[PDB]
Amino acid sequence: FRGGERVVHPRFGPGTVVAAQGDEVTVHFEGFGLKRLSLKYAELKPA
Amino acid sequence: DMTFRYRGPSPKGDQPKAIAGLVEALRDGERFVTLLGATGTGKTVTMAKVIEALGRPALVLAPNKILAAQLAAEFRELFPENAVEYFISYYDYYQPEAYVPGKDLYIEKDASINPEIERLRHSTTRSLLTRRDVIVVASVSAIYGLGDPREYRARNLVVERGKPYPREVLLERLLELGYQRNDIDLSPGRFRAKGEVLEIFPAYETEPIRVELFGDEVERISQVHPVTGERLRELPGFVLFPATHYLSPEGLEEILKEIEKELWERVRYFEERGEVLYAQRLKERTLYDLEMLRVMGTCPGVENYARYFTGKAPGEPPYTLLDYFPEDFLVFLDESHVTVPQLQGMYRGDYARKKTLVDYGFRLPSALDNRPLRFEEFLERVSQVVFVSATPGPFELAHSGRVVEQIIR
Repeated sequence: FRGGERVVHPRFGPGTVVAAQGDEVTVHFEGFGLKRLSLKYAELKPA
Repeated sequence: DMTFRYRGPSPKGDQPKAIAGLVEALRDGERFVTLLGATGTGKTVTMAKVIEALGRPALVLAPNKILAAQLAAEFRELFPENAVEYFISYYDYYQPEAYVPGKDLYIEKDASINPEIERLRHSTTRSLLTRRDVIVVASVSAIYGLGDPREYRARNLVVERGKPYPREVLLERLLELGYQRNDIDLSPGRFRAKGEVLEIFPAYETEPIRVELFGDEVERISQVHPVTGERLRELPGFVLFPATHYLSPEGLEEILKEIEKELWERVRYFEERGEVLYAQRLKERTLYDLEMLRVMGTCPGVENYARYFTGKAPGEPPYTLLDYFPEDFLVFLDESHVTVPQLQGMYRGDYARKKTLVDYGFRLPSALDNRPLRFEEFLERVSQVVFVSATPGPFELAHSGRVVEQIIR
């Protein structure tokens, strides 16, 4: 991801990709705030 | 539920909630999770339930070899049918090579070494390639350098009974896997051939294998006791894994050429500076090392030349145990408040030691490339980290997305 992308997370819901360094993706979610996630396991879908 | 078979006590009280909280965090993809407050048996019970729930191989680091041994023992009880490996290194027990200039004192690497250390290390990498149900418990020395696992994987040797395999080829492929020939003392990583009988002691094994040959045909295979020769089992066949972790697809003579090239550049550097003593120190030590290599395929302190056996470039981070796991492993850092600072300062402390050795001619500059990972290099090789502590330190609390409590006093 390049940053700005809309994604959906199975538990955190709609969020926006903030950063991406390798397998780590930082996503900002409406309900939960900033999350530092692993791409292998986040199960992110594009919105 | 299929990978690991947990046979231990059931969690009581709120401990089921702490297990679920960790499993929720990890399945969410949280990159940094903290288990806070766990102690004693309940600590490893929770880790074990989490490991079973996720079905992935697991790496567990402890502040020191003693606590790693305690954790491994607990895990061996909780998973009696799974591979619980114990990974330690020379540096857990012995003093490294060092030179203190203020006192003109050279401290040599300890030559009288326990063979159990290399046996455990080899048992670990063997398990990590041959099965998924592995939990490796290690000191922070897991993140010191190791050889190319692509070559460790590819350079195996399959023997079946009732098939050849002619003799003179088997001895060639044994030397290709790093096995020394010693007919006097058969210890792990060595082999012996008298007549049509071949005794192979795998580097990971507690009991060598007896191969009996009738012409080319493998007549009989038996696993034998080390001290008494008693036959303990017959074997249909076996897969032999290498006897060093430093294995290259380039030839040994070619490697030794690359190394000598650096040696003479560095001598040119010292000589141009008038530092004759450093140059002759460096020649004596390096050439002696390469000569032990050329004749036996290995030498003490071969890891100093690790860059040349792995094809890494200067400054590039080396291979570590991390590269021997399948892609989806899981990391726990026990005693997080101690183990994270250790991880953070491995590089600077190791660098300090080797730079003195390099400045005064004890080692080539390439030796600096056999080094522990930098902490951010570590964090890039792992997907998810679970910090375990009852007093988690600043990094854990600053970076965790989830902090799950388990206070059982």
